[PDB]
Amino acid sequence: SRANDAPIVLLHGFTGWGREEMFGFKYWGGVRGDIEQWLNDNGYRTYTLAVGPLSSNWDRACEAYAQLVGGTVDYGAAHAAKHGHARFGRTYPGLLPELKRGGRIHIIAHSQGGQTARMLVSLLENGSQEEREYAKAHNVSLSPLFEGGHHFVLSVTTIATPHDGTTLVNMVDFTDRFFDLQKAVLEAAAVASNAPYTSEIYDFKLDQWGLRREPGESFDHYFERLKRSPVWTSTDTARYDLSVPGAETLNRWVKASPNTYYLSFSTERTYRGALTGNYYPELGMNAFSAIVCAPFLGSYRNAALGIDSHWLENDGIVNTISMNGPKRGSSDRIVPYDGALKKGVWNDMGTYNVDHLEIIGVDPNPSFDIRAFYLRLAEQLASLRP
Ligand SMILES: [Ca+2]
Ligand SMILES: [Zn+2]
Repeated sequence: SRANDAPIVLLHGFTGWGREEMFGFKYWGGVRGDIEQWLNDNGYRTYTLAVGPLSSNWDRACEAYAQLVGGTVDYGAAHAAKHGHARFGRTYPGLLPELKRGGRIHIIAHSQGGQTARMLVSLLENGSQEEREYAKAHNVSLSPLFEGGHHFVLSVTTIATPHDGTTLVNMVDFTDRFFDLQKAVLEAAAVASNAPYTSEIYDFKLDQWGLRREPGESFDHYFERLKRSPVWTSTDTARYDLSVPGAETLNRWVKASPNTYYLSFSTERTYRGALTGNYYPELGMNAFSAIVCAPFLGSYRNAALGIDSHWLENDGIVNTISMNGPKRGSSDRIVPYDGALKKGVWNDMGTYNVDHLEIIGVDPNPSFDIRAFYLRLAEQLASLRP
């Protein structure tokens, strides 16, 4: 039975868009339907966040915060000075004013969304010593996000998240293939990358970098510009955080809060080869991953990064070993789900035979009951003792 009434908040990874974007084709549900709607229809109040898909987890966390409580995104004076982009971003009305009145939320996060959710909790609870000290040094104002003390988040659930990074970023032509992946997802949503679209469709929300697709500019042409831009070449990027070294850097400061439940779901869609330790894409994996990404993930090793035979099982995008929780440079703990969910520790909820895009319904999989998956999850989150 239900032990809390906290609303659920959905949070995408390095692709993702708002419910009004992509002509209403939902990131959360894809070709299968509308997950937020399934949850709301079953009495589990649910919202969707949309943040910069290519931006750093820091930027995304500041965006999520302003998107949740309202106001103008503030990336911090220290951060903005360090990386050379605007301090202030777009303005939001505020999804959940109940939060500033003492409410809480469950965050369900897919892929890189799981890093963002963790970082948001870390900032909400502890703030940033670097931002606090900078503000005191320069006597500039400070966003409450950097002060600490917020109890907004009852739980965080990560699904197929690269807590320890993905070796996908180490591919020789990663840059071109990463943006081909963006185009494959567009295509899955019946949007072409070579059309000179004049209206919005997919906002990458790069306000801070002053970057935006021009009207009549195709996503092909736009992505070529993004490739050469600071959101691809700087350390303040999704690209860096997604890497094994970048993920560990994140892990060294983004820790589990003892006041928060953490759930993780892992994914695999591979088989192990015969005379090799390599892993290979299963029948049914989304075609782009099976052809472009999975062979590399299931065979790439790297001694300096500690990428060995345990890293080869994957879901087409992320190595499965990375998903149960942060471990590289992390003080967080992970325990197998044993029927009772515990605060302040990663509860490994199991591994599912579902690839990176199938789990959100963006690629079909008739044998996967995606409705039941998310309904069972919502039920578990509602049972959490406040
Ligand atoms: Ca499939
Ligand atoms: Zn930034």
